Amino acid sequence: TLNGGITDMLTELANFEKNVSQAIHKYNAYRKAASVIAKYPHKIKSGAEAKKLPGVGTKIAEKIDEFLATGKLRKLEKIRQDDTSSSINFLTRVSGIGPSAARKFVDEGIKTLEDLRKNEDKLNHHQRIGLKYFGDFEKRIPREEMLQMQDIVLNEVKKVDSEYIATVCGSFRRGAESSGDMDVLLTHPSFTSESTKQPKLLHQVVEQLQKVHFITDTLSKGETKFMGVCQLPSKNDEKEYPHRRIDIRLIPKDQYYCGVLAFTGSDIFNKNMRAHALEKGFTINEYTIRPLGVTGVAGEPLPVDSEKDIFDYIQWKYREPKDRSE
DNA sequence: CCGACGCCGCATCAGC
DNA sequence: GCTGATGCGG
DNA sequence: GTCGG
Ligand SMILES: Nc1ccn([C@H]2C[C@H](O)[C@@H](COP(=O)(O)OP(=O)(O)OP(=O)(O)O)O2)c(=O)n1
Ligand SMILES: Nc1ccn([C@H]2C[C@H](O)[C@@H](COP(=O)(O)OP(=O)(O)OP(=O)(O)O)O2)c(=O)n1
Ligand SMILES: [Cl-]
Ligand SMILES: [Cl-]
Ligand SMILES: [Cl-]
Ligand SMILES: [Cl-]
Ligand SMILES: [Cl-]
Ligand SMILES: [Mn+2]
Ligand SMILES: [Mn+2]
Ligand SMILES: [Mn+2]
Ligand SMILES: [Mn+2]
Ligand SMILES: [Mn+2]
Ligand SMILES: [Mn+2]
Ligand code: NA
Ligand code: NA
Repeated sequence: TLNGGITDMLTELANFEKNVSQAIHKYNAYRKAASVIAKYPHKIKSGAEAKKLPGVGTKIAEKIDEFLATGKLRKLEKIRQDDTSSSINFLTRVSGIGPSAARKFVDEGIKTLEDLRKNEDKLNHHQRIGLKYFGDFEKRIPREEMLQMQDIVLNEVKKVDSEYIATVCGSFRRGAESSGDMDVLLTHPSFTSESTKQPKLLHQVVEQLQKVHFITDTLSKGETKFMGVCQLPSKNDEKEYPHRRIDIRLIPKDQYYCGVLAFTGSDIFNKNMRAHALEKGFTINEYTIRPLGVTGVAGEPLPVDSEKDIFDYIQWKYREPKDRSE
């Protein structure tokens, strides 16, 4: 964390552009800068040194010189003082409340935790649970807990059908010592790109995990994606573990490698890797890598038998999960 | 200068 | 009910 | 906000 100050500043500026400005390319540009800088192995001494890094331009170079000189950025100190931006920024911390709803709420005079609690009736279901577990979701998860959760999820899934396979991805799979939540990839022989030979596949699982009281709430749910909440069982007399976010994603067993690549991330690594795909004339999603015809129209799925195969196509050497934390 | 900027599932709305 | 646009978070 | 072209 050589340049933690700079990257925090950029992160806050990113958050501002997303939540208040609703300027999603500014959001992403700052996030990119922040990530590149974050990986850089020297304590930055100037804007010009930063500006040697792809993603950092003049505007960010200026901001970094202002920061390294004073320890602050006047532009941030301002936004912090703006009640509206401050309120929009806070409200967006609730899962389900984006920039739009946030601006909505602040417009009706809803702009604090207390205001939200007294107005549950004005929140959709997702927003309701985000609020319910607000504090809980702020907490991080130590790996040792992720290892316990992993154990419960996996064995409960074997109890449903021995042919289910479940791979924990996200930061956990990247070897992080703490995760902000749990991401589960789920595959079953009876579900491939060529057929859905069984319905309920995901439901069957969410139910088992509900039966055993692991999963406690649901934010959203369709045939292949479940978004909700879970909680480790706590021993006799011990205070309960916090409530955690969980995501479960069912994908075609034959498309696992693109899936496992996708859900491992990081989000920024995926944006970076996919953009270099377009530059190299391919397109990648959670299901396939496919070539881009002269027109820009995608072609048929290329054969993939490994995470490595995917890197090959777009001429990148293989990067371990642990080295994908961007 | 210019246009592009990763790509997708589910919830909710508008319009028919 | 459907279908598409939009929000929201992955 | 940045960068390839
Ligand atoms: N949720 C999962 C997880 C794994 N597999 C599969 C496809 C693979 O070919 C294989 C791999 O076994 P591993 O558990 O060791 O997972 P890896 O993908 O890392 O191994 P490999 O790259 O050798 O396939 O089992 C699957 O179908 N669904
Ligand atoms: N804009 C995004 C956000 C997320 N993801 C992906 C890659 C991620 O790694 C995964 C999980 O999303 P998370 O928000 O859970 O991110 P992480 O697991 O990487 O981090 P955290 O430790 O906070 O959970 O899905 C993505 O493709 N694009
Ligand atoms: Cl923008
Ligand atoms: Cl500051
Ligand atoms: Cl796993
Ligand atoms: Cl596809
Ligand atoms: Cl690794
Ligand atoms: Mn995660
Ligand atoms: Mn998170
Ligand atoms: Mn997640
Ligand atoms: Mn709780
Ligand atoms: Mn571009
Ligand atoms: Mn240029
Ligand atoms: Na640069
Ligand atoms: Na939010």
